[PDB]
Amino acid sequence: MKYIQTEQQIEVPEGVTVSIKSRIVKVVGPRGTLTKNLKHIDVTFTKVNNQLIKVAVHNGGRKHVAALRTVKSLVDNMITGVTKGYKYKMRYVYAHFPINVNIVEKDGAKFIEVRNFLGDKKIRNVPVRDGVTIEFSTNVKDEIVLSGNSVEDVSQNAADLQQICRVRNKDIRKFLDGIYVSHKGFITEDL
Amino acid sequence: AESHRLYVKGKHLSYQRSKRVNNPNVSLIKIEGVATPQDAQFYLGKRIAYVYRASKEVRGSKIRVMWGKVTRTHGNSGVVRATFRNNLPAKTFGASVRIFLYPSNI
Amino acid sequence: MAHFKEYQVIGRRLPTESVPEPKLFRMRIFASNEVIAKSRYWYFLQKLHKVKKASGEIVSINQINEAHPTKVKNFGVWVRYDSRSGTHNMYKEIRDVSRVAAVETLYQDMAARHRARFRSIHILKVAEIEKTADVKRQYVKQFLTKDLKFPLPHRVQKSTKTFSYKRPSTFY
Amino acid sequence: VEPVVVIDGKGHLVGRLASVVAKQLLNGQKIVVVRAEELNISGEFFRNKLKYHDFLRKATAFNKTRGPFHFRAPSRIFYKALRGMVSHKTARGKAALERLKVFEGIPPPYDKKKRVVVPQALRVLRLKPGRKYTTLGKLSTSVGWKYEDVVAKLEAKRKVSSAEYYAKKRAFTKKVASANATAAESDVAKQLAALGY
Amino acid sequence: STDSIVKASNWRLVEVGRVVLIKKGQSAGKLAAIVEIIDQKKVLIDGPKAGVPRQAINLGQVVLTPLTFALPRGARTATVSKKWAAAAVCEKWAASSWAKKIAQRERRAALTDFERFQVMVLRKQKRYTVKKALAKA
RNA sequence: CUGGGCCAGCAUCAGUUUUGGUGGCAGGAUAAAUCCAUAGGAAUGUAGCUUGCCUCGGUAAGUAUUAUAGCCUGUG
RNA sequence: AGAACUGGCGAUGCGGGAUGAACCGAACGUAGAGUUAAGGUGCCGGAAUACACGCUCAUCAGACACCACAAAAGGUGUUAGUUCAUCUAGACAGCCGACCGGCCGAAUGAACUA
RNA sequence: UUUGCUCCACACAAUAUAGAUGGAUACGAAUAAGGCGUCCUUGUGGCGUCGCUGAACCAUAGCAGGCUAGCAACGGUGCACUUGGCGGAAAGGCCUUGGGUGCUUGCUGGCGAAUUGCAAUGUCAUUUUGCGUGGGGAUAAAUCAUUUGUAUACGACUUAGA
Ligand SMILES: [Mg+2]
Ligand SMILES: [Mg+2]
Ligand SMILES: [Mg+2]
Ligand SMILES: [Mg+2]
Ligand SMILES: [Mg+2]
Ligand SMILES: [Mg+2]
Ligand SMILES: [Mg+2]
Ligand SMILES: [Mg+2]
Ligand SMILES: [Mg+2]
Ligand SMILES: [Mg+2]
Ligand SMILES: [Mg+2]
Ligand SMILES: [Mg+2]
Ligand SMILES: [Mg+2]
Ligand SMILES: [Mg+2]
Ligand SMILES: [Mg+2]
Ligand SMILES: [Mg+2]
Ligand SMILES: [Mg+2]
Ligand SMILES: [Mg+2]
Ligand SMILES: [Mg+2]
Ligand SMILES: [Mg+2]
Ligand SMILES: [Mg+2]
Ligand SMILES: [Mg+2]
Ligand SMILES: [Mg+2]
Ligand SMILES: [Mg+2]
Ligand SMILES: [Mg+2]
Ligand SMILES: [Mg+2]
Ligand SMILES: [Mg+2]
Ligand SMILES: [Mg+2]
Ligand SMILES: [Mg+2]
Ligand SMILES: [Mg+2]
Ligand SMILES: [Mg+2]
Ligand SMILES: [Mg+2]
Ligand SMILES: [Mg+2]
Ligand SMILES: [Mg+2]
Ligand SMILES: [Mg+2]
Ligand SMILES: [Mg+2]
Ligand SMILES: [Mg+2]
Ligand SMILES: [Mg+2]
Ligand SMILES: [Mg+2]
Ligand SMILES: [Mg+2]
Ligand SMILES: [Mg+2]
Ligand SMILES: [Mg+2]
Ligand SMILES: [Mg+2]
Ligand SMILES: [Mg+2]
Ligand SMILES: [Mg+2]
Ligand SMILES: [Mg+2]
Ligand SMILES: [Mg+2]
Ligand SMILES: [Mg+2]
Ligand SMILES: [Mg+2]
Ligand SMILES: [Mg+2]
Ligand SMILES: [Mg+2]
Ligand SMILES: [Mg+2]
Ligand SMILES: [Mg+2]
Ligand SMILES: [Mg+2]
Ligand SMILES: [Mg+2]
Ligand SMILES: [Mg+2]
Ligand SMILES: [Mg+2]
Ligand SMILES: [Mg+2]
Ligand SMILES: [Mg+2]
Ligand SMILES: [Mg+2]
Ligand SMILES: [Mg+2]
Ligand SMILES: [Mg+2]
Ligand SMILES: [Mg+2]
Ligand SMILES: [Mg+2]
Ligand SMILES: [Mg+2]
Ligand SMILES: [Mg+2]
Ligand SMILES: [Mg+2]
Ligand SMILES: [Mg+2]
Ligand SMILES: [Mg+2]
Repeated sequence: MKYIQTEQQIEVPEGVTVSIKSRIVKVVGPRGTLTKNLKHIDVTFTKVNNQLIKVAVHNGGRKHVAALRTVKSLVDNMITGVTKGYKYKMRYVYAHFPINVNIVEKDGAKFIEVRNFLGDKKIRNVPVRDGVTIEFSTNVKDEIVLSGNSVEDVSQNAADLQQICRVRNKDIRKFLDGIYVSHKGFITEDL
Repeated sequence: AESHRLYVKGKHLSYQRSKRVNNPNVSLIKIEGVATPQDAQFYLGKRIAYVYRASKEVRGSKIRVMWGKVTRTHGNSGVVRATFRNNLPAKTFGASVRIFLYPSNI
Repeated sequence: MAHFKEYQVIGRRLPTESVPEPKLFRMRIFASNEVIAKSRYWYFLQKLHKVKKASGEIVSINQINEAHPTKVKNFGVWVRYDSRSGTHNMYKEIRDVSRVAAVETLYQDMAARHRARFRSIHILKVAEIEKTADVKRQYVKQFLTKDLKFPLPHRVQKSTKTFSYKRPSTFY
Repeated sequence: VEPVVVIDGKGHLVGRLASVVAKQLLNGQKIVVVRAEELNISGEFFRNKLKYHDFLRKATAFNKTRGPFHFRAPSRIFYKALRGMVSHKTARGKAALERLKVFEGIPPPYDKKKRVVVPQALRVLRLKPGRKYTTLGKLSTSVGWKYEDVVAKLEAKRKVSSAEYYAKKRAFTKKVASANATAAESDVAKQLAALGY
Repeated sequence: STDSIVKASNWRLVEVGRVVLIKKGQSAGKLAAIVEIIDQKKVLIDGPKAGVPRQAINLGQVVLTPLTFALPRGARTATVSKKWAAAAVCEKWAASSWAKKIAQRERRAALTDFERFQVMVLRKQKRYTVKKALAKA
């Protein structure tokens, strides 16, 4: 029915800059600076004050309006990541063969290495995505925390690892071997 | 001076035609600046000339001219129908034609 | 059924030696002219009483102009219409400056989203929405809010010259 | 009006640019199209790709050599749409197509020539926002056009020189309006505006 | 800086008391004002001073101008004509390059042949002054 | 240098026709509207007024029917 | 395959349906001018890339009688509509101390139709 | 081996023209955004301004644009040279110096135009090619026959011979 105005707001915490021009969003914060290219959605950004920005969609359809809120969520996560940051945790679960995970570099590369998965002689390697950092845990067995200011890069780089060991040719209900994302959270503001 | 033109530039587009059958006895002309049949009514009645070159001479010159008058208006875009003493060669499609200012009712 | 007029059409059964002075009946008919409206009248009356046009006569036909034609109104519209597999009733709301303009946009909407041609539509009732807040359909409510302002983004200006010498802009 | 009209293909819509160019030729207007790789087609890349593959499917069975010829480059992808709208198997149409040139990128004669735009074929003016549209060169390269990067490489280089040209050009129009100052207040000025200039 | 800058494209709004220029009509070329809104397309205009009647117009045949003036929703022709002139919209309009250009071209297209002549005689004289004083500093 | 024959332009007409500008009339709810006057009314409630705001710029609540905005409805 | 009535084809060109015995329009001496039918008016192609309100995004969309096919059955795609139930005796989401209460302040839930 | 060859000059007769007639007048990019002016820590920066069409800009007066005398400019423009740069996407064009020379409607004078008879007639462009003259520059191959077999039905292929 084409609603004539629908808008959403973006909280802009103290000590964070948000610069948006030609629909190219830059977010500068304590953790760093992130950008995003929103040119692929018609939307209108208004800055009401240094703590508040609105995203409006004029005379939008149901599908156009749907893109509004997710613009807000996308800018929001850009903000929370440049401040609190994101932390993704995983757990190797293996019934018999210990999953051997390390960090390895080839020509200034830094890929995650996976050895002995389900008894494999193959060596799986997931590139460590840029800007996301990998550290294994001391106090929990089989952890490998992945952390960064981009949810999108940390989540995928996690799921790159998660998928690379998928147990083909066996019953998946029986063979639960793999590395699965245990916890999604933040760097700071606890976890 | 630098420009001697006493006529309006034109173009010979097509004969008068239906989809499958044409009528060489009438020609359709596009006139510069004429975008509506309103405007084309000004040029109704005016003299047109198609100017062409040859090998043999008529008087001292290899240049010859086919003469015709703007007859009625064609369609909504300011095209004009026209009829020439002898029909235009039909190779002439897409060739310039010259629409003069006379007979003048200004 | 083209560009619309309202008609008071008054007609009656023919008088008989038995019954002189049979009762007059009036319909408001939205049509494009008097020939359709007169015909439109008998269509419904033959759907209501026992009369033909042959058996009856038309007493009067008069056009009805809008009383406040520059006043914006909210209209209720009650419509019966046949669909492909059945015939059903509807309430729609139309916001316009007359009943004609509203019936004019009524038939388009019934053509656009329900594929309903004129012949398959009966207009049961059309009346003005007395207050606001009695307005049901939300697509009307949007324009009822206080101090209502909106932009018209992406301006596309019809050209005339078929070639233009600069990259155009939509800025409005 | 003008002997030759250069059209910047960029941000136009194939079928509508073809339609207007064809009439020009049939009406005697010499035309050249530049930057055909920045031309657009409505519909998302996958569609307009698959569409090409159907075209690619058809060839004369006994000899693929006489079958429909599948030209990859954007200029040719364009010319097909255009030649399809001209009656090209006759002498007239042949002549009309001779009035047309098409280039990817913008080659030397035309690189310093003024280029126009055809609003009713223009994408932004025509297509509704949110509708997806393909870029010709990118589709052209997915079907085997080999020249995309070179065109781009030379396009970037050309854009540099054109930038600097425009830098001088503007700076002069500065120094033309600078020295125009005193005459902007002159008496011949007021004389002229009286009649509208 | 930390100023969180955002470029919000600022549109002429459909609203009450937006003054508006009719493109096509017997009322074409005239200014008018938006008395009330109907929907995304139709609005209610009154042009009282310029001669534009009161009527429902499609937003298509009108072009929004940058000018607004305070008007209450639905005001009858009378009070429109008051707050209009009370706001001096006609006076603001003509001060705009937009308005001034529409005049300028009308003058040009009004010129006669002798006036067309005089323009060139003047332009050549203005050309000499410039081309001489260009080659200054 | 003039005849007749031919061809062309313009004018004045004739027949067919096409496309403008413009005048005077008739009907209607003797158009309905604007506009004017008279009675009334409401809220997408204008001015005021209590309420707490107050960085006294903002003030959103409660009142409040023309007041420092207006509108609707009837009648004429 | 076989009857009824009329109209046709055959025996008949013409304009339209690209193409075509039979459809639509119209029936035909030689010509000029005007106007139209059926059908059309982006380009091929004569004729508005005309005006207007909506709908439709299809990883074979669709595009016009005869006519050159698709059905049952499904769709939390989107659009309008119906019915019943809840809701200013303040519900439904949401935050705040199954159920209840505070703030909010107008809708909500289900089954349907095309 | 009869006349050669090519380049340049401006010179006559032929020759053909999908169609000269004031001028194809160069940012890039975006469109839910930009252009320009300005400002400067040169920025996703500030201030100002514009659009709403090229309905622009430049050019445009003088026997198809004649003859002649001056004023004010120190400019504008044409052509024939000249100094440098930049251009490889098909650059074969763009910017530049330097003088020489022709005009200039920026402005002021003095003459001419007719009878081409009330419109039909009109500026000559622009391609190839042939005679010619005036000087510049250059002085080959290939095929046949013969010959090889890395080739071959015939042509063709590939070698060899002053
Ligand atoms: Mg990613
Ligand atoms: Mg198994
Ligand atoms: Mg399995
Ligand atoms: Mg004849
Ligand atoms: Mg004849
Ligand atoms: Mg005559
Ligand atoms: Mg003859
Ligand atoms: Mg004859
Ligand atoms: Mg009538
Ligand atoms: Mg009964
Ligand atoms: Mg009812
Ligand atoms: Mg039913
Ligand atoms: Mg109801
Ligand atoms: Mg509706
Ligand atoms: Mg029915
Ligand atoms: Mg335009
Ligand atoms: Mg332009
Ligand atoms: Mg351009
Ligand atoms: Mg294709
Ligand atoms: Mg052929
Ligand atoms: Mg080419
Ligand atoms: Mg290949
Ligand atoms: Mg292939
Ligand atoms: Mg609507
Ligand atoms: Mg007559
Ligand atoms: Mg009267
Ligand atoms: Mg009074
Ligand atoms: Mg108050
Ligand atoms: Mg009062
Ligand atoms: Mg009000
Ligand atoms: Mg009254
Ligand atoms: Mg049978
Ligand atoms: Mg029977
Ligand atoms: Mg029949
Ligand atoms: Mg017969
Ligand atoms: Mg027949
Ligand atoms: Mg036929
Ligand atoms: Mg057919
Ligand atoms: Mg047929
Ligand atoms: Mg029939
Ligand atoms: Mg074709
Ligand atoms: Mg056409
Ligand atoms: Mg139809
Ligand atoms: Mg079909
Ligand atoms: Mg079949
Ligand atoms: Mg189906
Ligand atoms: Mg179904
Ligand atoms: Mg459905
Ligand atoms: Mg359901
Ligand atoms: Mg639903
Ligand atoms: Mg209720
Ligand atoms: Mg909710
Ligand atoms: Mg419901
Ligand atoms: Mg020789
Ligand atoms: Mg030849
Ligand atoms: Mg900068
Ligand atoms: Mg700006
Ligand atoms: Mg300009
Ligand atoms: Mg002199
Ligand atoms: Mg000098
Ligand atoms: Mg000189
Ligand atoms: Mg010079
Ligand atoms: Mg070339
Ligand atoms: Mg060269
Ligand atoms: Mg060379
Ligand atoms: Mg010089
Ligand atoms: Mg042998
Ligand atoms: Mg052998
Ligand atoms: Mg042999």
